[PDB]
Amino acid sequence: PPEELKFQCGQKT
Amino acid sequence: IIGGEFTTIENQPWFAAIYRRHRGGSVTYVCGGSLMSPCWVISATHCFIDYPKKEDYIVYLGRSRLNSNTQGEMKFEVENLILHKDYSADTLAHHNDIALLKIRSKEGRCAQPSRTIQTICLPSMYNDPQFGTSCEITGFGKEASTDYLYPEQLKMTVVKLISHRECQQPHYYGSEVTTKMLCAADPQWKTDSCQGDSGGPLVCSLQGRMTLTGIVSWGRGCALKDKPGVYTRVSHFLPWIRSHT
Ligand SMILES: N=C(N)c1ccc(NC(=O)c2ccccc2O)cc1
Repeated sequence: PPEELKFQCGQKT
Repeated sequence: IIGGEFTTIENQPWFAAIYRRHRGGSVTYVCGGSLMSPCWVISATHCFIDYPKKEDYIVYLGRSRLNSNTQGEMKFEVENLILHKDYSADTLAHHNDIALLKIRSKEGRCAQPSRTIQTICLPSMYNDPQFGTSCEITGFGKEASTDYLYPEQLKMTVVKLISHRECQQPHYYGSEVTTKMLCAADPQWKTDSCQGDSGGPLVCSLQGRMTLTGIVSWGRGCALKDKPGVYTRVSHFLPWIRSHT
């Protein structure tokens, strides 16, 4: 599935 | 930032560093920003007002140092540069000090998520934390008001939100502060944002999310007693943000 969906605003990894 | 600690981008993955090219060869730092969505960074209009030539700016994501590279960083050009039209500056305050930058890499893409690149959340309409909340600010701005150079390592610090009643006291800023601004200070006036920090984020936890509560805008001096830092109140610009992104 596409890279963008991995953004999760506010999350520090 | 006056005070604070040095940090790395992993601790502020939504921080964007904006530079200006002088074809003479040098690239200088201008301001900070925050990544809102893959292709949009939000900053402050006053950082661009004097030179609204989008083609001369460069935006980097995943950067922990100012002039050396960080592994994982991404470089972008500014496809669109949107300033607020009602931006106005007076003797101290900047009004409607918010700007949007649409970014594009040389391959033609927007940002991709990594352990050093993440978006930050936007608040819900007119929703803010209550005064007293501790929020953090990050940036490459001055460490002392008399410095004429910016640090090479990214810095961060914690400040608390104060009420408008407190900030509008005649001996603070009076009516220079409006309902579209937020003031944040250190109880002991020891740490604060400063020159070079404009455009960057004031992040607070709101409803369980790290939210972009403010954008560094102005202040009298840096870390001065009774002179809090003033930020653009993001929650009051949501319609504006939505209309352009
Ligand atoms: N006391 C504060 N919290 C403060 C003071 C000044 C600035 N910044 C500036 O005055 C400034 C001016 C021009 C360009 C960039 C800046 O950061 C930012 C914060």
